[PDB]
Amino acid sequence: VLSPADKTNVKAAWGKVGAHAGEYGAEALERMFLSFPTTKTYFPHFDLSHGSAQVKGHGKKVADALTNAVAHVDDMPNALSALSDLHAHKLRVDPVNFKLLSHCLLVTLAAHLPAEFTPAVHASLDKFLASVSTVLTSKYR
Amino acid sequence: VLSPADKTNVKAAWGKVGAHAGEYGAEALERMFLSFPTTKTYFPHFDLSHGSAQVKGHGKKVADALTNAVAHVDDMPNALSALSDLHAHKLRVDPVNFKLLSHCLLVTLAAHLPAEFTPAVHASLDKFLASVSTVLTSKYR
Amino acid sequence: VHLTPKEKSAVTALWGKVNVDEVGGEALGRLLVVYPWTQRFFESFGDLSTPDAVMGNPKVKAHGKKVLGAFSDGLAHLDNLKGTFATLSELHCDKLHVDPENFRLLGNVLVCVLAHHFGKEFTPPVQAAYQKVVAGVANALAHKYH
Amino acid sequence: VHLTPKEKSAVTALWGKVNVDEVGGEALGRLLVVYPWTQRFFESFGDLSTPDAVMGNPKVKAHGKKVLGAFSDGLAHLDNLKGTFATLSELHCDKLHVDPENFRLLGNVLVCVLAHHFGKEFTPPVQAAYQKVVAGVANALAHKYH
Ligand code: HEM
Ligand code: HEM
Ligand code: HEM
Ligand code: HEM
Repeated sequence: VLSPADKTNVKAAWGKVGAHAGEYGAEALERMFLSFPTTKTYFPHFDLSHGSAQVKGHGKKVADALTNAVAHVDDMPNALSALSDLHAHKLRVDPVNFKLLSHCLLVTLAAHLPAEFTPAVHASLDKFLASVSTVLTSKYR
Repeated sequence: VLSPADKTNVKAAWGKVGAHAGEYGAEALERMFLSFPTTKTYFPHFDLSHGSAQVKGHGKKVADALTNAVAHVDDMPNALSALSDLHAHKLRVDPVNFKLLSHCLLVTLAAHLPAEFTPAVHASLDKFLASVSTVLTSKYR
Repeated sequence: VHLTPKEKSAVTALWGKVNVDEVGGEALGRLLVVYPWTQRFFESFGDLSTPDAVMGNPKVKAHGKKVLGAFSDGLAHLDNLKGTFATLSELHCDKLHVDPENFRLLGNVLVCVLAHHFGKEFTPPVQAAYQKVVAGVANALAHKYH
Repeated sequence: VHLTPKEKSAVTALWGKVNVDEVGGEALGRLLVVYPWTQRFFESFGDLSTPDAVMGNPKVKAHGKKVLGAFSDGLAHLDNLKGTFATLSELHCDKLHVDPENFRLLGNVLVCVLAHHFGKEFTPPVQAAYQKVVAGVANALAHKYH
C-alpha cells in the first residue's frame, strides 16, 4: 500500500519523465529482453532487434499505461481493468516477469533522471510498480 | 486485488470457522513454528511449547485480526492500520514469513474445513491472505 | 534431506494411505487454479477455463500421477534427492523454462492436498517433515538453473 | 558463470570506473530504504530512521565497502563463484539466517546504483552481463541453505 509521501514522490518523478516516456518505456523493455531472455517468449510476434518499431511502439503503450496509473493512483484497479483482463486471463503472465520489467524500469529511471532517483523516490517507485504489477496480474472481474 | 467472487468465498469460508477462530489461529502458528523454526526468532518473549496459553491467546488475536479484515475487506489498509505500524515499522518482519504463516493458515483450514476448501475457495483465500500480508508489511503513514 | 526417525516413520504411513490416482490431480489441478499463470505451460491440455473444468480434465489427472510418481521416487531416495531429479531439472529448467518459484508452490499445494485428504491425521509434526521433503524436491528441481 | 568476451570486457572496465568508497554504501543503503525489513539485521548500526540517516550513516558506508569487496572478489573468480562465497554463505544462511530473496534484491539495487552513477554508460548489454554476475553471487551466497 502507497503512503501519502509515496503517491506524490511518484507524481513528481514521472512528471520529470514527461515527453521522454515512450523512449524510457522502450529502453526498459529492451533492457528486460536482453537481461532476462525468458521474457522474449511472451512476445513471439515481435521484431526484437535494437531499434524495433514494435518495441518502440509498445514502449509508448507501456509508458502511457503507467502514466495512466500515476493519474489514477488512488484507484489503480478501476483504471487498469482492461489491462488485467489482458495480462492475467488472456496472456497469463508470470508475476516474476513483472518484477523484471519493474527492475529494468527503475534502472532506466536511474540512468536518465539522476537527481530524481533519491533513495526515497526509488522506494516509492518500487512500491508503485509492485502495485501496478499486483493489479495487472490479479483477476478481479 | 480481491474479486466479487473472492470477497464472498472468503466471507462464506472464514464464517464456517466462527467459534473455532482461536483454536485454528493457534494451530496455524504452531504448524508454522515447527515447519519453519526461523519464525520463532520473532517471538523470544513467547512460551512456545505445545498447549501454550500465549500461543493459544495470540491465536485468538491473529484469528480475530483476520476476522476484522474479512469485515472491512473492501478497505483493509484503513482497518489494519494499527497492525502495519506493528509488523512493518516496529517488528521489521520479512514478507517471506507472511508467506509461511499464510501457507500454514491454508493447511490448517484444509485440514479442518474440507467441505469449504474447494479449488475456488482455496484460490480466494490465498489472495486474501496475500492482501493482508502486503498491508501489514508496507509502511503507509 | 535428513528427517528425524519419528517423522520419517510418519511420512511413509501417510503416503501409504495416499490415493495414487486422485491426489496428484488435485495438486497440479489446484496449482493451475490458485496460480493462473501455470496454465500457460499447459496449452496442450484443453479446457482449463473453470476450476471444475481444471479438476475434471483427464490430462490434469493423467499428468498428476507422474508428478506424484516423482515425489514417491524422491521420498524413497531422500538421501540424494539431487541425483534422482538431476534429469527432471533439465527438462523443466534448461528447456521448458519454468521459473524456480513454481516448484515451491506445487510442493506446497501438494502439502495442502495431503492436509485436505487426511485432516487431523496431518498433524503439525507430519507437515514439518513433508515440508523438508517438498522443499528438497524443489531445491533439487531447480538444481540445473542455479 | 561464463560471460561472452564482449560483455566481460565491459564489466571489468565499468568496475574500474567505480568509487570503491561510496557505491557500496549506496547499494547497501538503498537496501534498507526500499526494503525496510532488512534494517532488522542491523540493530548495531544506530540511526536508520530516515533515508538521510541511512545513507549518511558511517557503519553503512563502512560495511558497504566490505560488501563491495565481496562482489569484486567474485568478479575475478567468475569461474567458481560458489567456492569463493562458500564461506560467506555459512555466515549469512546457517547462522545469520538471511532469506535468499534478499541476495537477489541487494544485487539488483547495486545494478540500480551502477546505473545511477554511470548514466548512459550502463547500457542494456552492460546490464545484461552484470545481471548474470550479481545473480551468480546470489546463487552462491544461498548455496548453504539451498
Ligand atoms: C510495468 C508493467 C506493465 C505494463 C503497464 C504493461 C502494459 C501493457 C500495455 C499497455 C500493453 C499494450 C496492450 C494494448 O493496449 O493493446 C501490453 C501488452 C502486453 N504486455 Fe504488458 N505491461 C506490463 C508488463 C508486462 C510484462 C512484464 C510482460 C511479460 C514479459 C507483459 C507482456 C505483454 C504482452 C505479451 C502484451 C501483448 C502484446 C501486444 O500488445 O502485442 N507486460 N502491456
Ligand atoms: C496472516 C498474518 C498475520 C496477522 C493477521 C497477524 C496478526 C497479529 C496480531 C493481531 C498481533 C497481536 C499484537 C498485539 O495486539 O499485541 C500480532 C503480533 C505479532 N505478530 Fe503477527 N500477524 C501475522 C503475521 C505475523 C508473522 C508472519 C510474524 C512473524 C513470524 C508475526 C509476528 C508477530 C509478532 C512478533 C507479534 C507481536 C507479539 C506480541 O504481541 O507480543 N505476525 N500479529
Ligand atoms: C514441484 C516439481 C514438479 C514435479 C515433481 C514435476 C514432475 C513432472 C514429471 C514427473 C513430469 C513427467 C516426465 C516427462 O514426461 O518427462 C513432468 C512434466 C512436465 N511438467 Fe512438471 N513437475 C513439477 C513442476 C512443474 C511446474 C511448476 C510446471 C509448470 C507450471 C511443470 C510443467 C510440466 C510440463 C509442461 C511437463 C511436460 C508434459 C506436458 O505438460 O506436456 N512441472 N513434470
Ligand atoms: C549479495 C549478498 C550479500 C553480500 C555480498 C554480503 C556480504 C557481506 C560481507 C562481506 C560481510 C562481512 C564479513 C564478515 O563480517 O565476516 C557481511 C556481513 C553481514 N551481512 Fe551481508 N552480504 C550479503 C547479503 C546480506 C543481506 C541481504 C543482509 C541482510 C538481510 C546482510 C547482512 C549482514 C550482516 C548483518 C552482517 C554481519 C556484520 C554485522 O554485525 O553487521 N548481508 N555481508
